[PDB]
Formats: sequence, structure tokens, C-alpha cells
Amino acid sequence: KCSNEEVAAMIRAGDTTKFDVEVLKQLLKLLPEKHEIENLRAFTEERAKLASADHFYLLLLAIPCYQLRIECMLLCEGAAAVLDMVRPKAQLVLAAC
Amino acid sequence: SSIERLFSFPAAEPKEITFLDAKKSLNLNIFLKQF
Amino acid sequence: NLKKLLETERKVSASVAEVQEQYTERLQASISAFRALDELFEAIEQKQRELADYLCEDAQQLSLEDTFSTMKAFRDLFLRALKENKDRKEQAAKAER
Amino acid sequence: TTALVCDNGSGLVKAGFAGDDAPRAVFPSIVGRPRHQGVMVGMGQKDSYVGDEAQSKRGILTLKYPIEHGIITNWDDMEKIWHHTFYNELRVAPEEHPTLLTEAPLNPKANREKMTQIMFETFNVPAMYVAIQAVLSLYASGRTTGIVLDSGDGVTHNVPIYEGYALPHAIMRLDLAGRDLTDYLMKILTERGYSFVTTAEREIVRDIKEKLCYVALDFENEMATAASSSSLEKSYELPDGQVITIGNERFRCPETLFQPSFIGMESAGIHETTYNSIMKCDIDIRKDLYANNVMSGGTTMYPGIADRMQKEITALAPSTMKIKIIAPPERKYSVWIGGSILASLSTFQQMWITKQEYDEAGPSIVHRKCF
Amino acid sequence: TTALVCDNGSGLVKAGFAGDDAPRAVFPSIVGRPRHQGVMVGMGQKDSYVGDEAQSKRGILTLKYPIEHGIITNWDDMEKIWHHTFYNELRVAPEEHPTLLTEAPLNPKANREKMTQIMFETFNVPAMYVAIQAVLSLYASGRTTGIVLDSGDGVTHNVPIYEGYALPHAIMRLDLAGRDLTDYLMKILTERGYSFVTTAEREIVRDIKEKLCYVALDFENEMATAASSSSLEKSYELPDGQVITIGNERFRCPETLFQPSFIGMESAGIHETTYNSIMKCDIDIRKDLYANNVMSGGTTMYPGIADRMQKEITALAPSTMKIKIIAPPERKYSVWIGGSILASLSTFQQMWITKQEYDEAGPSIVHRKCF
Amino acid sequence: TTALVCDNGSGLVKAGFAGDDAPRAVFPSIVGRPRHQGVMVGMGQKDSYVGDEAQSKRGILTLKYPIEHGIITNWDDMEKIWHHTFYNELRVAPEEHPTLLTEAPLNPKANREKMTQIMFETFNVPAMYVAIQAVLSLYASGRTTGIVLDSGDGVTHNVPIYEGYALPHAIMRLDLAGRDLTDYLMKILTERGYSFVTTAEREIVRDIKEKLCYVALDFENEMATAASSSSLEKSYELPDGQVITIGNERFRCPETLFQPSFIGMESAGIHETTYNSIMKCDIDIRKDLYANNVMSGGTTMYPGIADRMQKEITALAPSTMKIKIIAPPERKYSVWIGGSILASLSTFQQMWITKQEYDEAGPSIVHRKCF
Amino acid sequence: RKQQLAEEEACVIDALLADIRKG
Ligand SMILES: Nc1ncnc2c1ncn2[C@@H]1O[C@H](COP(=O)(O)OP(=O)(O)O)[C@@H](O)[C@H]1O
Ligand SMILES: Nc1ncnc2c1ncn2[C@@H]1O[C@H](COP(=O)(O)OP(=O)(O)O)[C@@H](O)[C@H]1O
Ligand SMILES: Nc1ncnc2c1ncn2[C@@H]1O[C@H](COP(=O)(O)OP(=O)(O)O)[C@@H](O)[C@H]1O
Ligand SMILES: [Mg+2]
Ligand SMILES: [Mg+2]
Ligand SMILES: [Mg+2]
Repeated sequence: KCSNEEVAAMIRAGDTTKFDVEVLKQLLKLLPEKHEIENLRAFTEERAKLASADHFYLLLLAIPCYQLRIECMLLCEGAAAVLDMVRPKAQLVLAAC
Repeated sequence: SSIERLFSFPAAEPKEITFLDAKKSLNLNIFLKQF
Repeated sequence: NLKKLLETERKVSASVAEVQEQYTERLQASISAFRALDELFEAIEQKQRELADYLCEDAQQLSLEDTFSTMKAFRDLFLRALKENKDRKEQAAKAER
Repeated sequence: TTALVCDNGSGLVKAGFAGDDAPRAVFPSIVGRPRHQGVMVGMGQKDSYVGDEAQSKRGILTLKYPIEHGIITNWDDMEKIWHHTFYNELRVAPEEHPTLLTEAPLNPKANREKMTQIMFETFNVPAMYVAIQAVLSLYASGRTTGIVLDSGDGVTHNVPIYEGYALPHAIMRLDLAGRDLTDYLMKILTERGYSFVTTAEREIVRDIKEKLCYVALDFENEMATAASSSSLEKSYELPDGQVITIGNERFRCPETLFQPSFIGMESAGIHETTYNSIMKCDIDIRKDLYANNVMSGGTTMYPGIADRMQKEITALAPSTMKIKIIAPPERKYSVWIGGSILASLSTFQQMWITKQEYDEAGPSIVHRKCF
Repeated sequence: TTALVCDNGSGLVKAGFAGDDAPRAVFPSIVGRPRHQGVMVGMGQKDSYVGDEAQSKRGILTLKYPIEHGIITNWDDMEKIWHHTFYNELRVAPEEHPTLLTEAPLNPKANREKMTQIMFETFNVPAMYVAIQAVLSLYASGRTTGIVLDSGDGVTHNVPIYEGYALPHAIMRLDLAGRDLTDYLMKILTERGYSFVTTAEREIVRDIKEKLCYVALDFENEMATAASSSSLEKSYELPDGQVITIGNERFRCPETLFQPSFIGMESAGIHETTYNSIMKCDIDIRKDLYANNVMSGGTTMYPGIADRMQKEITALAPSTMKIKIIAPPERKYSVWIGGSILASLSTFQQMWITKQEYDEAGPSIVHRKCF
Repeated sequence: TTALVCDNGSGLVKAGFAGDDAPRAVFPSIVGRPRHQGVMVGMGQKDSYVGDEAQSKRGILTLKYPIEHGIITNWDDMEKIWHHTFYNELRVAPEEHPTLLTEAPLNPKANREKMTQIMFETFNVPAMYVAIQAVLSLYASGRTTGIVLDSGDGVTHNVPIYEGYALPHAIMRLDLAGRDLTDYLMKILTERGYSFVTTAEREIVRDIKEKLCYVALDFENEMATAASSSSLEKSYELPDGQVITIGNERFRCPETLFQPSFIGMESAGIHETTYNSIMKCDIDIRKDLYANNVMSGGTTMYPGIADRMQKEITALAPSTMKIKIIAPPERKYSVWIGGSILASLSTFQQMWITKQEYDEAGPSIVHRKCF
Repeated sequence: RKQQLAEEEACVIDALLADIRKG
């Protein structure tokens, strides 16, 4: 429910308010391929004529090394969820023993 | 003593004369019941 | 999760500094928390071996989940026996009354 | 040994012996407790009042109903109900008399557990059984096939039976009956100016509902008739001497049975419950269900309900069927009466749950013996 | 054309235009009549006094409240109240201003009939509408879902709304508020030696209740604290110059809201009323209801009531819910302030009851048009 | 042009494109309408909620399922379901996209007529096909031969195929699946005390069934184990904060698939249906139906069902021959997945029902072009 | 739909909040 520039700037900022596990999993499943990137850097003409799909990928490729940022953001959220579900259970098992 | 007390094995009308058979009499008694 | 976080830390440490200044503190906190969880699991192993020597089972054959399910069902049987004995004493009291 | 039938209704307890036509003790099931400060010492000031004593002294008592929608919530109060109906009303020892008890279908099982445990250890009978009310209403009807709508004070349930065979998948339960009608009458009597808030005034609102209300044949025509002219308005005298007059509330109150959305329930009416319980059965018995609509309970005692019920089913059923509502003039005590024939049946004597079977099998044989 | 909002509460008339923080006329709804022999001639002697004029000369007047528990008894006095709040307090003609009026739920319909007839025939308007106070309170809270406890001077009512959908079966009314607390404070101020019997002294007892009283967090601990040491005792000065000091009566008076048996009434407290109004709703929305409790009215202006109500509901609710109670400092006039919300709404312009619709339909369209 | 797959089952609409792994729009098929009185005005109160909005706002809604046992009863509701799954979920134009719909076998023909007519005249496509779900499940399994047991929310159907050849006389339909399991679980959760009567509470009972229930390997031993000790009992948290704990109802509820007499149905279980479907075929293929028992649908997602049905068929089949259940980990969405391979197949492009052929042949080509 | 395809290719809140500060 927002422009693509807000999405790209929020991926660059790494703010984790409304980026949960499933949205970043979808984002990883739609990753820009090699021929797609090679076609996008070969574009010389006016930017506004292309679709929003190319606009999102160029705003994403403007960020240096986007894929590591997306993966560690997903892994940090997943590691927080795994810690919050396992650590009281492990303390309960140790207290039970 | 209470365990031995509890958990031990234990030591080992006038006759209704009728000329009808039973089935017709009971079918009529069912039939006259709903009135 | 700890293997993925260690691989992620190695990938961020080979990357540019803009990834590093934003993400290395969260990666280090997650790795330290999961390491403390791993010594917590090692403490659970030590209490498991002490419980196997306690209950006189084999150390490789004892299942903690079966033991805790046995304790849960035994506690339910304990509470059911307590309530049934309390009701029997109450019904004997009202019968005497 | 003479048997006991004790219909523990949500609003009225009806208890009595076997082989009798009229129930011996019909009295409301309420436990009263005083809420004010007693200043006169002595003269037998009881801490609780049960039955008609709670009714006569209701102006200084908080009255509690121990049964809500067929499920007993407070159990010490219901023990006091059983103690009053055994020792004071019928004046019999429970330990020398078998006692058939009634039940709504689709009741929680722990209710049946606690009733079995209380009737075998507190008031320890030789034998007791937990029956179904609609089967007793079909017993009192005298026929064998039919669908029974039983509407009491808490539970309206529909059970269809063909040739002595109930269909348990077709049994339907609705938690809408005379207490909900009384509370809806409280909500709509505030419109004319009369305020009733306490539980003492619940008996007054229930008495107004019993005396004056009736079921409309057509709802919209009766609303137009009451709105146009004040001929349907009728009067009643309160115990403090005030005279009230009511109009459309004579037939807005029992209309909640046909239209549950007055009291905010998603369910359909009793006619649609009856029609769906008919259509949940197998096909070949359905005609035999249409001519034997048995209606029981005190909620179906308004003097307009049989014609409306026939009209609604005749609208719902196909036109080649003779709809016949079996609404007897003494349908208020038919559950107790069919309990009295069932308790006096010679073949029923082998189906009792005995004391010895309870001691062998715990309080769990009542799931494995009763239905 | 700006609209009018006129909350005609049991205690205080709050009137004004659309879109203000404070109502423009806040004054108690009293009509004063003289009870002594007027020996001086002339000097502007009036047969009646309305509002703060009756408050100023209250020593030589008998004050009458025309509204009692949300139901207007004396109607000529109510017409004098409306004539004073139109022509003197606001100084505007009623023939050129639409007027939104508030109403307690479960009000008798003849009260609505008579206010519609008087507002269309004595102070004849372009339009008028009759609204529910709790809906305006939820408007002033700035949210859509939640349960509202309104508590004015005669009526305390609980209304739960989810996504703009009120549940009419879950609306509860309790006739216990600040007038009953003022009468209870008259009853318990007699213990310390202070007598207040007249209607003019009701204003002094109400001023003592407004200024000094507060809600205790724990009742028995505060009884022990007040009985042990006199740290909780506070002083007040009467207009004749006398000095009074009160102790436990600072927190015995509002406790009747949390314990209605002090003034002898069977129904439960406001937190049990809130909890039972929550559990009468459907099961999915209750988690939204527990975090969106709203209090309005002047009776919830004691500075201990939110923590006590949080403690009581957290005792009542299961432990996995966050009991959040919205208690704004502006909640004394929020019933009016949401009336500023609704009258200014563009979607409300088609729901007013105009003059012409009254002319065909009589004074009966207000039932079918309003709630 | 890419194609659309839309498994429009009784419970959950699963729709997405062709060539994709997972169905993008998975949402339950319900139309929700409000049943209370809305007092707030403005801010967009819709009269009908479809999809996840009906799930989120279910505490004020009556939810209607437009599909019952694979037969669409209410067609305007199904029109709104298709409108929501095209315009709002996938955000696509159906006028430029082919569409493969799923259908249970032994369906009434006028249902297929109305699917063709509404799909070609309201959401008019270039092309559309109606397929059998078991054929798509065999497409997902990646094999040519096998017997497929599909069990959605309304229909459990068995279809055997050998070397591309379905045997139509061996196809069997049973109207028993997860909705009947949900209704039986609503019937049997009343035993433990938990009452669920509304359509919103059906979703909570469905969530209980999805989260906790499992298929027993041996029913009588599991009943004895649950009766002996409370190790099989498990707890669940309701949205109102109450915590329930259930026992034998975890495995009594899915046992209705193997024992249809629990809900009063005369027909045999799914294992006898599978064995009779194999035995109705010709003899030489029967061995190849024993090793390729393909399962699909969300009803076969309990984590005890493959070993149980292997045990039942191994008891039923001759012992000199291997039984092998093909139970993929993604068998919930396998109808959609095999629709995605079939929509992406090059040879399927001649089997479309184009708009020109529909205009020439009326709505009658779907009997002769489809199965 | 064809003529539609032919023809194509071709505040309450701040108002009340300002005046609440007047009392
Ligand atoms: N004459 C009457 N007209 C209408 N309703 C009545 C009448 N008499 C009793 N009732 C209602 O019927 C209820 C009694 O029903 P009852 O036969 O005791 O059923 P149950 O045994 O299931 O409670 C009472 O609560 C009362 O409200
Ligand atoms: N600050 C306060 N502390 C305690 N009680 C108050 C306070 N202000 C007002 N009250 C009491 O709350 C009651 C309700 O006020 P209000 O809702 O304005 O009455 P109404 O609108 O019905 O005339 C008043 O009768 C008053 O006695
Ligand atoms: N994980 C699960 N475990 C058990 N039952 C499930 C699970 N997921 C879904 N179900 C049941 O299976 C049904 C889903 O099957 P599906 O073929 O999607 O139905 P439909 O397509 O008719 O909506 C649901 O109605 C649900 O009751
Ligand atoms: Mg009864
Ligand atoms: Mg008020
Ligand atoms: Mg399906």
C-alpha cells in the first residue's frame, strides 16, 4: 500500500516493522536473475516508459548487495522467533530435571 | 494390616384365560393403547 | 540457526562496511544467545545423564519426553486419587450425619 | 417397590410416584438467600429458603436458579433442591425407592457424572436411570412414531423417533425457552414504563407471561391490529396494587420461539428446527413424522401455538401431506407422565443402573447404559 | 446551519452548538420554587428559578429535579428547563437550529413520545434526533470497537460495540450513580455528627463528594489504615463557616459503585456488569473488548477508579489479556463531545427526523427512526 | 498467455497461475453478512464480507458456505466468491486469462451447466476447462497409474486410472469429509462442556481439528489408552482467553472417515471404498493399484492416516502383494499443483473450451468436451 | 461494455478541531 521507493528505502534502512517471515520469503523467491539484470543495465532510454516491475528491480539493485541484507534480516527475525520459542522451553526442561 | 484387610483376594394375580394366541392379543393391546 | 548465523557473519564480514555497521551487532548478539543456548543444551545433557544414573536406566536409552509424560500422567492420577479420597471422606461424613 | 419420576426442569421440578396420573410435587426450583440485615433475633430465621417458601417470602430474598439451560452450575444448591423434593415434598426415604431422572440431549457428560455420583453416594438410591425427555413425551402421547418438540424453561429440543428407533444425528438442541422469554419480556416491559430489575420481580414477569400472553397466528396482522385499535390490550394487577395494561407484548414475547433474532441468537426458529430434524431423517419415515408432531413442555402452552405451528410446517412441507400437530390439553406434565408409564413398564426393570454395578464400574456406567 | 447538542442528564444539563470542547451551558437541572412568606414587595421576585440562579438563592427555595433515573416525571418543569437553556443560556431561537438529544438505553417509549411532541409543538424545530450516550462516548474516545460504561447522575449503562455494530441483547442498565452516592453520603455523614436533610444541603453534600472523595485500591487495607491512624482524614469548610473533617467516608461513598448492597440493591457492581456485558458478546471480539474499556460521565472522576477497575477486571478476565482502560481527563463532558462529532458528520444529514415526516406519522416515527 | 488454476472446493479456494509451485491465493470460501444493528454511521460499513475479512471480523457475522458437498447451492454467493478470487486476490482480468476449474465426479449436470454459463457470461474468458480433481492429483504425483482418494471439505471420491485410462464404473463418491468432521466435532465437544453453536464457532472448531486432531493407528487401543491415562490430552487457547483440554476427541473426530456410522451414514469407510474401487476394475491392473495409492486433499493431512490406511488395505488385500501409500508432504495443494502442470502442458492447448465453441454449441459442450 | 471501451482511451475533523479550542 505504498510506492516502490518507500519499499527500497525501507529495505536499505533495514527497519523490521512490517517485514515478517513470509513477505521476505516471497521476496527471496522472486530474485532478479542474471539475464534480467543484464537487460536492465543495457537500458538507455527514458525510465518512465518501463513497467513498475523494472522500477522495483532497479530501485533494489541501487542498494549495494541487496540479497545479503534480505537474507540476514530474515535470519535475524527467524533467530529471534526461534530464541523466544526454544529458550523458555529449554529452561523449563532444565528446571524439570 | 489395613493393606492385608483391603487388598487381599476374596474367599469364594388370577389367570387371564384366553382363547386367542399371544401375538394377536399383544397386537390388540398395542392397538387399544393409542386410544 | 547457529550455523546459518555463523555463515551470515562470515558473509557480512567479507562485504562492505555499510552492511557491517548496521548488522554485525545483531549477528553477534544472535550468535552469543545461541551459544548460551548450546551450553544450556549441554547442561540438559548433563542433567539427563544424572537422571539416567538416578532412575537407573541406560544413558543412551532414556527418553526425557517419556519421563515427563509419565510424571504428567502420574500427577494427574495423584490429583484424581486426592479428589476421590476427599469425596469419599466427605460422603462418609454426611452418611454419619 | 414403587418408582420415582423426578423431572428436574430448569424452572420447575415435577416429582412423583409411578402409576399416578398427576405429578405429586410441582414446584419451582429456586434457592433463596436473604440479602438484608435481620434485626429480630430468633423465631426460626433460616439461612436458605427452597421451593414455595422461597416464593412466598421472595421480597427479601435473592433467588438463584441452580439449573441453567439444562446444565447444573451450582451443585450444593441442587443438592438442597434434591433434599427438599425428597424429604419435605414427597416425604420419602430415597434409599428405599428407585428414581428415574430426566435429561436434555447433548448435555455435558460431567453433569451426568455428578448426578450419578450424588444419587449413588449422597442420596444413595437402590437404582436410578437418566432418561431423555422427548422419549417420555412420546410415551405419554401413546403412539410409537413421531417427532417430539420439548420446550421447557431452558432447553427446546427436537427428537424424531420411528417405530421406537431414535435417530441421534437428527436430534437438535436450542438453548431458547421460557427463561429467555421472561428476560425478553423484562426488556420489552420497560418500554411502557414498568421497571423490573430484581430476581423477586422475575416471578411477577413470569406470572404476567403465563397469564396474559398468547401466540399470534400471523405476526404482522396482529401488530397492525394492536397498533390500530386497543382491543388486544389486557390488564393485570401487581401485588403492590398497581394496574398495568399491555398490548403488543402479549404476542411479541412468545414470537421469540419462532424468531430467535429478537434476543440476538443466530439460530432459526422451532418450526425450522422441526423441519430440519424431519429432513435429517431417512425419507420413508418422513410422512409418518408429518402427521405426528408431538408438542410438550410448558412453553408450548400458549393458546395460539398449534395453529401457527401447523401453518409454519404446512408452509414448509410439500402440499400432499396432512400436517397434524399433536398438542394435548395437558401437555405441561407429559414428561413426568411418560416417565410414570416407563417406570411402570415390566420390561424396564432390567435396565436400571444398580448400586452394585456402580460400585463395580465407578461413576462411568451411566455413559455405557443410558442413551 | 449549525446544529445543537443538548445532553439532558439527570444531574447536569450540558447544552451548546456543534464542535466545542466544553458545552456552552453546563448547569444543574433544578427548578426552584419559594417555600417561605414573601414580605417585601417588588424587587424582582420570581415565581421560579432555573439553573445557577436557583443555586445562588437555594436557601429560600425548594429545588426539584424533573429528571429521575433518565425518566422525566414532571413535564412543565422540563419545558421550563428547555425554555431556559434555549432562550437564556444560549439565547438562540429553536425554530432555526436542529437539536440532537441524548438518551439512556431502555428508557420508556412514552418519554420519547413526549419529548418528540414537545420539541415539535412547543419549541418547534426544523429537525431533532434522539441518540444513545454510549455511542457518543465511543465517538469521543476516537475509536470504533470497545465497551462503554456511562455513569451520569441517574443512569449507569454498559454498551458493547464492535466495528460499529452494537449488540442490543448485551446492553445493561443500572440505576445507580452520583445522586444515589450523594444520598448515601447524607446517610453516612450523620455518623460523625453532621446533619443534612434539605434539598439545598444536597448541593453541599454533592460538593463534598466532588471535592474530597476518592476510590480506594484495596477496601479492607484502607479500612485498617483509616481505623489505625488519622492520616486519611481531610477537612472542608461550609458556607456558614463551620469546619468538618471526614475519614473513611472519603472512600466509603464511591464504593457503592463497586458494591451496590450498601444502599440495599440486589444487582451487582459496575465491574461485574462490565464483565457480564463482555461475556454476553460473541467469543471472537472479547479480546478487542478487554483492551478498549471506556468510562465516561462525571461519576468516574474519582482519582482511584481506573486502577481499581483494572484490578477487578484482571481478577475477572483470564490472565492472557491486557486489561487497558481508557480514562481521559476530558471524560466528564465526552458524552457531549461525541455529540459534537456526530452532529458535524456529513453522513448524519439524512437521518434527522424532519417536520414533514412528523406531520404524516404523528409522534411515533422516533421509534422506527432512532435506536 | 499464462493460465489460471482455481480449485474452488467446498472449504478453501486455492487459486494461482500456471507453472508456479505453490497456490498464491489460499483462502476459505465463506460469505459473511452482519446480523446485529449498526449504530455507527460512516467509515465504510459493507453489507457482505468475503474471504479473510470474513474470518477476521467473524464475531459479528453470519457466515454462509456457498458450496455444500461439491454442489453449489447459493449462486450469487459463488458469484461473489469468484469475483473476490479474481479481482481482489489474484488482481487479474479473467477476460485475458484461461482458467481450469476443478469438480468432483458424480455431480449433478445443471451445476456444471451453471458453472459454464456464469463463468462464460459474467467473468467471460477466452477459454475455460472443468477437470476431475483425482486426475490432477495423479498429475501432481508424477505417475501415470494409481488409485486416487481425494478428500476435500465436502466430497471424498475414489478414482482409479491405469496407463492413462480412468474406469468410470469404478469411480465412487462419498459425501463425507472435513465439514462433516467439523460438525461431528461440534457435536462431541459438547460432552466436555464446551458449547459451540454459531457459524463463527465452526471456524474455531475447524482450527481445533486442524491443529490437534490425528488419525489413530488402532482405535480401540487408543480409546483404552485415553481412558486409562491422560497422556493423549492436549490443550488449546481460545480467542477469549479460555484454555481447553481435549482427549479422545483428537482421534474420535477423524475416525468418521473410517467409520461413517458415527454420523448416521449407512455407507462403508474410505478403505472399503478404495478396496471396492480396486475390485470393480479389471483384474490385471489391480496389482498396479495396490502399490500406487495416491492421497490428496486437506482431510488426509492428519499425521497418522497413511499407516492406518496401509494397515486397513493390507488387511483387505491378498497378502502376497505389496501395498504402498503415496502420501506427499504437499498433498494439501496437489490438486492445484497438478492443475498447474496440466495448464502448462503443450498437448492440453487443443482441449480448451473456447468462447466461439460455447457460442455455437450453447451451454451443452461441457457434457461432451469434459469428462 | 463496448461504449465504455469507446469512451475510454479518451473535511469534518479539522473543522471541529479548530473550533473545540474556543470552548
Ligand atoms: N400457562 C402457561 N403459559 C405459558 N407458559 C407457561 C405456562 N405455564 C408454565 N409456563 C412456562 O413453562 C415453564 C415450565 O416448563 P416445564 O414443563 O417445567 O419444563 P421443564 O421441566 O423442562 O422446565 C415455566 O418456566 C413457565 O415459564
Ligand atoms: N470531579 C468530580 N469528582 C467526583 N464526582 C463528580 C465530579 N464531577 C462531577 N461529579 C458527579 O458526577 C455526577 C455526574 O455528572 P454529569 O454526568 O454531568 O451529570 P448529568 O449530566 O446527569 O447532570 C454529578 O452529579 C456530580 O455529582
Ligand atoms: N493441517 C491440517 N490438518 C488437518 N486437517 C486439515 C489441515 N488443513 C486443512 N484441513 C481440513 O481440510 C480441508 C482443506 O481441504 P481442501 O481440499 O483445501 O478443501 P476445499 O478445497 O474444499 O476448501 C479444510 O476444510 C480443513 O478442515
Ligand atoms: Mg422439562
Ligand atoms: Mg448523564
Ligand atoms: Mg478440493
